[PDB]
Amino acid sequence: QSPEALLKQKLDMCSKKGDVLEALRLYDEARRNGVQLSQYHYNVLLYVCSLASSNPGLSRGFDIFKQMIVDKVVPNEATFTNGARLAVAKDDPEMAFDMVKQMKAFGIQPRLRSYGPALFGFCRKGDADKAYEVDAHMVESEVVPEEPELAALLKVSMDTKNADKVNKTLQRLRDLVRQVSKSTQDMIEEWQKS
RNA sequence: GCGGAUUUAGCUCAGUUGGGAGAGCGCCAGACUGAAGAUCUGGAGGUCCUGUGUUCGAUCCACAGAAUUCGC
Repeated sequence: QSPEALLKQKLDMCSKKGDVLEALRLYDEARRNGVQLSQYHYNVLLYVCSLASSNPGLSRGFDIFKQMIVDKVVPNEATFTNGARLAVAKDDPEMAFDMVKQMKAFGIQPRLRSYGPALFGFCRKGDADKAYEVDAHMVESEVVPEEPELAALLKVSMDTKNADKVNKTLQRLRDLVRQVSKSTQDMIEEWQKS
């Protein structure tokens, strides 16, 4: 059995269990012995570093990120997605938005889960103008949102007293999801009677 | 036309709360035997039907299509 295969199996259990420390240790042990690190290994690595709840692997996540580009292993879509999760954990939604701008330069098509960290991060910060900048990027990427993303765009426009954006974000909300969750449903009728 | 079931090795089929899937038979070799069956050991053998998705990761989860099949 190859040491590169042995590394993947035990890295798999790290992501299954959440063992950030064993993932970080297995990676340095694999790097000391010159084990070839795959794109699969790096993304499982950046995944456990991006898990949120304080994290030890939060600061290491970018050290590992810088190592794969200098190792010149080709990134995936999950690479910049998990990289964007790292950026928003350090309270930098602009960087998470910069990660989804880089993937398009590599010919990588973003998915809905790629815009999550930047969109939700900009909405928590309150900056609606940057939230719309993310949403505009999605519609140009032909990535259609769903209720968590649309309700986030809904609230931030209500929080900034932006009645026009509330109306046409609600429009798309009415064509995309038919059964709206209770949390978002109450949010809409509170603003409609206000 | 409608609804359900099935799709995994050359054949019959397992396996399931997701992290390189096996069995039985067959095929080839070993072993054994004068020789052969049998018994036993090993090996080769896969687009896990197709597309789109969810996921860090899909044979397994979602949707659609195709084929097979049962009832209307």
